[PDB]
Amino acid sequence: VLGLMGGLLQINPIWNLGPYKPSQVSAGSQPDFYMMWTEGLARIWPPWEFYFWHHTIPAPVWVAVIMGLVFVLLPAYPFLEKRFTGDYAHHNLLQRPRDVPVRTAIGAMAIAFYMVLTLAAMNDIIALKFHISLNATTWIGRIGMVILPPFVYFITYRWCIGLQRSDRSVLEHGVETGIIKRLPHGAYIELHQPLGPVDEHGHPIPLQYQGAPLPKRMNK
Amino acid sequence: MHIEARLFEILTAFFALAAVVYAVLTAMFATGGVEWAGTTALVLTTGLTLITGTFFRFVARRLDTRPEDYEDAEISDGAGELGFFAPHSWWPILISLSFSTAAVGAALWLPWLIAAGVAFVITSVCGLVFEYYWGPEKH
Amino acid sequence: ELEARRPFPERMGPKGNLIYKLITTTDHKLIGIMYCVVCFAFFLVGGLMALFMRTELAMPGLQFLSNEQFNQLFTMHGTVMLLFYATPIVFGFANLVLPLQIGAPDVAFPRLNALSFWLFLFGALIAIAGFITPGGAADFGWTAYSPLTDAIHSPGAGGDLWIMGLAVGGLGTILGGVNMITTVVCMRAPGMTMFRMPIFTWNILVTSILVLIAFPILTAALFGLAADRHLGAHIYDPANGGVLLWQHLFWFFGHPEVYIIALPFFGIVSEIFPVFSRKPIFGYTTLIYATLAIAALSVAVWAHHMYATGAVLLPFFSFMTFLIAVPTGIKFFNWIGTMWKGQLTFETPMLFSVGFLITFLLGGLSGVLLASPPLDFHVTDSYFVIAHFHYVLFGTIVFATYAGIYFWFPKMTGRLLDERLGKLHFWLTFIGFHTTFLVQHWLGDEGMPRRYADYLPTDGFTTLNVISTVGAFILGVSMLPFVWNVFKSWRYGEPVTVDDPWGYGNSLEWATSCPPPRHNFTELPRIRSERPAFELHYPHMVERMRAEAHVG
Amino acid sequence: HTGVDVEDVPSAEWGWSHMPIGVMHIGGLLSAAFLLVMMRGNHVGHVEDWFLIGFAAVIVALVGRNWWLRRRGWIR
Amino acid sequence: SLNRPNMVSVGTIVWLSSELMFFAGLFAMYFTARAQAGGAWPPEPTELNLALAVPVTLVLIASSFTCQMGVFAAERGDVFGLRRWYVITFLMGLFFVLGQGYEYIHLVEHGTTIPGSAYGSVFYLATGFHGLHVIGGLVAFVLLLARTKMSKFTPAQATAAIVVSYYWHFVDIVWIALFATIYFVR
Amino acid sequence: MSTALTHGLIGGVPLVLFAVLALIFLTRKGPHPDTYKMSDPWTHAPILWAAEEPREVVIGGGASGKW
Amino acid sequence: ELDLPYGSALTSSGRISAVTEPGELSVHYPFPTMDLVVLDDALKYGSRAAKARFAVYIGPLGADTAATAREILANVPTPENAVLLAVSPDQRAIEVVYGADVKGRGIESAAPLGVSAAAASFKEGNLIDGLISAVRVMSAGVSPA
Ligand code: HEA
Ligand code: HEA
Ligand SMILES: [Cu+2]
Repeated sequence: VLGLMGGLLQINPIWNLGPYKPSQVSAGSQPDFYMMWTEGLARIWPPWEFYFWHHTIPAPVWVAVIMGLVFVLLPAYPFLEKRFTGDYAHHNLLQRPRDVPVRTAIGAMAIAFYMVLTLAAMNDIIALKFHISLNATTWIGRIGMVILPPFVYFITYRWCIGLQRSDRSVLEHGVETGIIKRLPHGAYIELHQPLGPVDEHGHPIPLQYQGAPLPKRMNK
Repeated sequence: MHIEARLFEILTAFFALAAVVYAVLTAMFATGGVEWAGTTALVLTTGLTLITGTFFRFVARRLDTRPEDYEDAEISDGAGELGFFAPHSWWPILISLSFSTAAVGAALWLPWLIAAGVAFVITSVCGLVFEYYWGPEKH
Repeated sequence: ELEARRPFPERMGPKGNLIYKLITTTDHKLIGIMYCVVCFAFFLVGGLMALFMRTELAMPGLQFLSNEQFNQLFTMHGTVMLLFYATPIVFGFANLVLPLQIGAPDVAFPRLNALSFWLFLFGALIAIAGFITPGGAADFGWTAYSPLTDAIHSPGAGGDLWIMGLAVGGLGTILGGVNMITTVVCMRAPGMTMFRMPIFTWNILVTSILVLIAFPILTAALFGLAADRHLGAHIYDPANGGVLLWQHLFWFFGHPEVYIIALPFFGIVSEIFPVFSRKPIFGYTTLIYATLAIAALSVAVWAHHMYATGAVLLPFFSFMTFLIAVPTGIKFFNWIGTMWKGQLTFETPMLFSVGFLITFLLGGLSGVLLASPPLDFHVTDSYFVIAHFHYVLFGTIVFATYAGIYFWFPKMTGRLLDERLGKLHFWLTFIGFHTTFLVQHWLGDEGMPRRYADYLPTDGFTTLNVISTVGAFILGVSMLPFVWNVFKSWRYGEPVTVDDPWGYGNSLEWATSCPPPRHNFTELPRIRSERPAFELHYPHMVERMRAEAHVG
Repeated sequence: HTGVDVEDVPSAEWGWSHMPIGVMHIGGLLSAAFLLVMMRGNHVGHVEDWFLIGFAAVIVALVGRNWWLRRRGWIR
Repeated sequence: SLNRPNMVSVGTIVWLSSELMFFAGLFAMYFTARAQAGGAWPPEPTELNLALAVPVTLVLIASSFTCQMGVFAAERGDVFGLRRWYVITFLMGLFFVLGQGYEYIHLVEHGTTIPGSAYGSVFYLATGFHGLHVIGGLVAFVLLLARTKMSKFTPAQATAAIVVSYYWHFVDIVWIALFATIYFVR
Repeated sequence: MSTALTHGLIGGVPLVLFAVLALIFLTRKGPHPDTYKMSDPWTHAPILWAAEEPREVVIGGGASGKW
Repeated sequence: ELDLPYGSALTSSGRISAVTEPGELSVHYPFPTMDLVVLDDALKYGSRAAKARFAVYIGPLGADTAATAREILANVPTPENAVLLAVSPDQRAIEVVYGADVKGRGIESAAPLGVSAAAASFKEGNLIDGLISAVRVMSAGVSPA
């Protein structure tokens, strides 16, 4: 795959550019996609400086401390989670992301924040190709940086619990087959299919959840 | 089915009449002759209703009475097993997202977005068609 | 024997009960609810645009708007209100109560249903998202006349989004129509023939046929227009017959559209009247034939919108519109006959239906007045036309939709909407509407054409605009009681523990539990007429229904 | 775990499933304050502060509704 | 119960009628702007090579019979005949659309373009949409063959085969109409 | 026409009309039965309300009191 | 072969299909809605924290009151694991009944407390209010098992 896409797609054509000279510049000045969040954070951070006696604290200091805070909060997460939840046992079996709603919501919020910061770095390209104002994109990023993470958190929490309920329903009843009958006194039933034993009158006895995925389609 | 075919035959008769009348009334009495834009729409709406009515007519002639078409009937007649009605599926929203991507890529003239949208539409439609036919995994 | 119950049904439901069921659903009831909610959101957006228009149109002079912004406002108002609120609300009511009325467990193709809904939503969102463009949304009319929507004139990036959003929405509508026709034809109860099904179902079938006839030609025209805008395709140049070609195509699409959004609401009111009149529907087969006649005639009158171009055969279209005026008259007379000598009780659905009757009569009178060429030679492209189609549109969609909501809210929820709030809502709506649109006849008879952003004080008609904007603000305030009533009555509100909360019901939907189960039915009754639930709940009435069914 | 009930979250003993509500309330208040202060250094325009104040008011209204409804026993 | 008149058949029929209305719109576009250009209404730089328009029409007509043989073999429960006939149909439909592309190239080479003329516009826009419909039909063929490969043959597969078959018949006859209008009437 | 009075009417007529209509309609009696007051006898049918919470005749105890 | 009072009809199943005239309700409870809701979340959340159905009865007990109360308790879905509270506002009598399965969980140390709270709240003329108080205290008393 790497050979194919290194032969067929072009990356960094330095000859179209020129040698570096401190007097000339161009319009697309982005770094590779793993520093775009740093660039976007520098773009959408407001101009807050402090001037006191004989000194000056400029704006990019903010970018510096935020970057450092991210790089410090990444390696220290397991200890934070074990301090907050209070669970210190050995674990060798993994969790499905739908069984831990709070951590999944935290992760989705962080990913949304990262995506906002990365898209705020291609302001020029977005505003040029898609006809949007430039100041509009700056303010969109500046406000999204605050209102998108919590919205994503809320939706992800509710979505995880919905998935849990969908699992419990197929545990209680059987797998829906999609076949309909008419039951001579004009009633419509849907012909479930049990996953275990059955009682005297044909209804399956409910199973217990065991942390493993359950089938939902009859053809699987 | 006998009444649906009759409905479509009525509609086709009226549409053909109107098309011919409009054509021959604009051949004369008009500024530039035949109008050529309403005439076409009228003949081809006639053809639409004609196709549908003819299909219904053949299916009716090739069929025995049905509890729906039949009066005099009781609910014990239709007692049986209906077809297969799909329960929950999430592919429609992905199909719509792909088609919307292609459409917005056609609005603003962006060929790469159109290509991506077409690829996504092919992928989503393939997923929808194969959903209840994939077998168990082979390991 | 005692039997255990609850002090009050549950208000909301568990956490995580809806969001995932919303994405993977395939049952028609949830999809109908989604239809209704999003269509009302779009209604609010369009109404806000209309209020901006009114508050500018009062007080001569450009106080806070511009010419470009005014043009964009009326364009987007017309587009939203006609294509993103009415055409989908039709399928909302269809998905709600058609399978219940024919006695079926589901629609024919259950995934095509969700596909249609999502296509509608995303096409609407695409078309609306032209306001975030620095140039603005589309600025031509709602109708997009022939050379004004070219590439030279109207060069912005809002027209492209307009065209593509309309294309996507049209695809969704075509799929919905296919599904509805197939469902009404194939899936049906084992006892009811096609001359026993309710009138709402017949209107929906006919409307679906019209949709299949109308929308593909609009998609063809729009693809031609996009080709002309992005490739310079010489399709609509005035050098060829390009100016009248577009008008012919567009109006051949656009008149069947208004009849599409008109017929099912005729069905709704014809279905509400007998329940509150305590009588059968007057002239069943007559109403069916009138519907078929309107359907057949609606496609051969498209050119009564092009009188002032001097390029059409006037007697043909004038005579045939005069002809289409008749079946609506027989329909009206059948409604009045169904109300004749009954036992009337005016709850909110009946009240809204009577309002519909009055308003639609006035609008249709003005329309048949408009149908003669020598009079359209003066009143066309003026505010007389605006008053006319606002009467018909409002009286049909708004009033019949509120009637349908107040009628079928229990059958889909299990609660009852408040009645004092309903009466307040109705009276506010009625007064505000008749005070905002009545003076526009006079306002347009004397010279004041449509689509003007400004006028001079030396001209007349500066008080009539003030009266109209006062009425528009009354209409705008009239929406708070409705949304408050729906917000409160969905969770609280008197529960319904019986079938048929409006006694003397029909149509086989009032014979199943008030919130219907999944697959809609636990048992069916024996079907012998078009009022099966009435004969089920009152078995001592069939002898009297068969004996005196022909006096008249 | 700290505790929620299984009828609310079915998988409550398989993973972290509860976050205190004061965190969310005060976080919403802090985000509203951030949006409000973000209009310091007014750079020749007021189309933006309308949006800022609108979003801040909506956030404060949501937080206030939730707090008031929980205080009166209408939620749990 | 199962109410023998099939459901997929009714759906496909009504949708095919709607698509016919779409092509009606395109035809109405073409006929106007032909009553305007007087005399030699195909301008001089265009000459329709008939020596290549006939072979592709005949291969499409033969593909119709191939598809019909396929559905015949389908209605009785054997899949390999279906597969063979549908592979043949796919091959010759691909050949048809390749020939059409070759004509487009040789026509734009020394003559008509979309922005160059009005006849060029109506011609390209009337034939390219039909080409797109043909390509959609090919994709449908591929998907149907894969679905027959991946599980057991039941009546549902037969219904899918039938509906795809007569969709293809529709596209074939509408091409017959387009060709007879463009090349012979002029 | 006297911009002040134009704005005044546009802002005042709708809300005034809302007020009169609300005082006319929202002050009536609803269909809800009026509350039962224990000074008077009890005529309603017997009432039994369960809890429904845990999904799926020997007495263990008892108590009493008469106000 | 019953009366089916003017609108009810027995279907092909055992289900009854009743109707109502356009201008009435189908509950007729002589209490406000905003107290029914409070009694309901009391009855639900107190039954969650105790693993025992809580019931409430208000009709008459025109016999040996404890006899009739234990006659009524056989109508709860799982009577053996259930707690009933009976009240007769005419005879002014309070009765609390248990089940055999719910015992040894701190019940009789809580039944007289609930009875006393219900009486002390009834002595002013608060029916639903005293019912709520009694259900609260008894549910807080009983332990899950
Ligand atoms: C939803 C609905 C809707 C409906 C139902 C109608 C109904 C009718 N419309 Fe209307 N119309 C529009 C929406 C609608 N219209 C719109 C949106 C426009 C223009 C939009 C645009 O240009 O931008 C428009 C424009 C429009 C025009 C052209 C305006 C122009 O000059 O630009 C004309 C006339 O040609 C017309 C005629 C009619 C007629 C004859 C009917 C008839 O259907 C109505 C007949 C009705 C009756 C109620 C009769 C009542 C019957 C009896 C009581 C018997 C009475 C008998 C006698 C008097 C003979 N309409
Ligand atoms: C189905 C349709 C429909 C509906 C309902 C309406 C509704 C209204 N219309 Fe519209 N109208 C058209 C269809 C419709 N219209 C069409 C087709 C045209 C001409 C098209 C064109 O020329 O191109 C038109 C044109 C048109 C004009 C003239 C434009 C021009 O100059 O030519 C005017 C005003 O005079 C007008 C007014 C109104 C008013 C006052 C309402 C009132 O009914 C609406 C009252 C509504 C509300 C106020 C909503 C309430 C809003 C709030 C509560 C704000 C809340 C906000 C948020 C929560 C977001 N309409
Ligand atoms: Cu006109």
